Amino acid sequence: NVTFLDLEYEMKKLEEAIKKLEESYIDLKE
Amino acid sequence: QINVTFLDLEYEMKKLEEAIKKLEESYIDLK
Amino acid sequence: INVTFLDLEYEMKKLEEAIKKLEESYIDLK
Amino acid sequence: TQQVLSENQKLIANKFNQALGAMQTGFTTTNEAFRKVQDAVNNNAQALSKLASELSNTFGAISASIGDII
Amino acid sequence: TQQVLSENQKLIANKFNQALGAMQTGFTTTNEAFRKVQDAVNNNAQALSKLASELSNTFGAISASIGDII
Amino acid sequence: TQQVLSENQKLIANKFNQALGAMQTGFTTTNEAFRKVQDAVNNNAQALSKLASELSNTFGAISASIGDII
Repeated sequence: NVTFLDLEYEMKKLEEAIKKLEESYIDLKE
Repeated sequence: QINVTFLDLEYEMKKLEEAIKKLEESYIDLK
Repeated sequence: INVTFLDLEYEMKKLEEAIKKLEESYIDLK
Repeated sequence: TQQVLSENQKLIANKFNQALGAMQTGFTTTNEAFRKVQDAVNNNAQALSKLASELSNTFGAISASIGDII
Repeated sequence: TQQVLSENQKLIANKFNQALGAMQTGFTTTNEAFRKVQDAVNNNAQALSKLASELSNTFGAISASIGDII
Repeated sequence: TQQVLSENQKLIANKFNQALGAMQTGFTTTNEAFRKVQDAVNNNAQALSKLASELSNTFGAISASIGDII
């Protein structure tokens, strides 16, 4: 009846989303 | 005087789903 | 082996800083 | 020139939409994680409460019985 | 083309601002949720520690008081 | 109007980038917070399970031994 907590997958999902955000920076290009 | 307390995030998670809906509402078609 | 407590108030501070920095990035439509 | 600003605008819209998708993934993941936290904390609070209830009930019972012995 | 580009620019800014509000709501909600998680985990850790302390102290007490009988 | 649209566009990109950085800091912080929550819930669940296991083992042991006393 005692359970543990595993968020490692979710945290890697957050890492990946943060990487996409880093890859979404808008360069001037002018 | 302490006792065992529970945790209720159903409202906050409702707000999160609301927020992802209002994110889905900002997509830009080319046109 | 031990009972530990939980302190996220640094994280909450950083999060509210991020929220304020989000409101400070409004486009003002001009 | 006009062309450079138009194509630049295209880049604006594309990167914006991409960031939007990243945001959807982020908040969705946060939501699932918060569900896991809620159910885990709740489950362990429940187990703790059951433990305390068992100890209290049985200790009161013993107090009653061996109390009755005298 | 300048006029179409200005209009499109306006639409970009509008959808951008809307997404901004949505994200602010998101992070704020996450912050409150983390408040609740922290307070719950803390309260239940406190109750658990009180329980363990009570059991250990009382069992030491009985260990002594029944030890003296012999 | 050309330079007005160029200035507008640059400001758009700037505000976008700023919001982007704020969001990266936000999600990163949320991730760290989820690490702390996971480790705390896990540690306290572990301590609780140790408490229950020890109590059960010793109570069974005494039940057996004083059972032999009878």
